[PDB]
Amino acid sequence: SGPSSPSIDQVEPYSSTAQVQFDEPEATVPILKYKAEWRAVGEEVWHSKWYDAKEASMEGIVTIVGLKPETTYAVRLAALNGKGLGEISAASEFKTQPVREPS
Repeated sequence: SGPSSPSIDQVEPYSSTAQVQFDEPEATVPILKYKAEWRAVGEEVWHSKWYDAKEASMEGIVTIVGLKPETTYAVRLAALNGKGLGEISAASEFKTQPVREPS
């Protein structure tokens, strides 16, 4: 039905973006895409975005954009292969930074 769920291992949050690093088992039927979902504290609906697997594979990374500064988000990830979208990962969380002081 799909590949195993990624494991989120490190999130580097900025003010309106977050870099989400994960691990996923090596293809043995390659992973085609990843789908990230995130949701702010106080929200019910998850936002989502798709990411090409080849591009994400160099650093096992997806970048979430359009976030609010000083805001806590839950984030989770799923992988898609030829068989379909796999199980969503356990949620991780991060808090975006305030807008940085101009240099």
